[PDB]
Amino acid sequence: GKILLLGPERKWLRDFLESFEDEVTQYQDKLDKKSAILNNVDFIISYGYRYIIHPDIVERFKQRAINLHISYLPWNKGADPNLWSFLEDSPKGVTIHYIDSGLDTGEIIVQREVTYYENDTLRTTYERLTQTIEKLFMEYWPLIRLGKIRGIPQPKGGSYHKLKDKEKYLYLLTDGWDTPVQKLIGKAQN
Ligand SMILES: CC(=O)N[C@H]1[C@@H](OP(=O)(O)OP(=O)(O)OC[C@H]2O[C@@H](n3ccc(=O)[nH]c3=O)[C@H](O)[C@@H]2O)O[C@@H](C)[C@H](N)[C@@H]1O
Repeated sequence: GKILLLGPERKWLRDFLESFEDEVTQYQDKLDKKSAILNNVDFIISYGYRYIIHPDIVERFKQRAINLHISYLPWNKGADPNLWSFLEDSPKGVTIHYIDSGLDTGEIIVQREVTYYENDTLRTTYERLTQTIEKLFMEYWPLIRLGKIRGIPQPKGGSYHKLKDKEKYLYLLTDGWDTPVQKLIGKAQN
């Protein structure tokens, strides 16, 4: 098969996908719906892609497109999920889901709660989320690749953010991603 990776190039992920004897191409810029990049692609994986996939592409790749999203869906769809999970004191974790129209709303394939600890920062929690989802993907991709797996419908509810929603809270992040999370818990509530 031919896999299209949307998002940044990552050596471990290229090597993993290629170990199954699949053909792997990667792209991280805006993807026009008639682009030849999609010619003969059999499966789409997005991880870290910063553009919304065109609906015509989504429908064309029904049940052949997944997204690796570092939130516990349905909470924190969209942008900066790790940050919002502390600002809004929400469930924390990672989710692999089929891509459907709209913004991180598709069927859940598997998810995992990720805990945080005393002294964690936005950096340490983000890196933990990242390790969790990458191992989870490695565990499940053998099944996903063979269509040996289906999802369950993602419940409506949870939450959704856009990039600009965090602007009024940036002043709390005095150490950038090294800001301790304890300082942020629930700051967007009340
Ligand atoms: C709006 C958008 O398009 N988002 C991308 C993606 O973005 P991302 O790939 O995860 O990078 P982000 O911009 O969040 O961070 C860049 C770097 O800053 C560091 N960092 C950041 C935040 C944090 O809490 N702690 C921390 O340490 C770390 O090194 C990280 O790599 O997020 C996905 C969930 C979206 N599905 C989408 O794909």
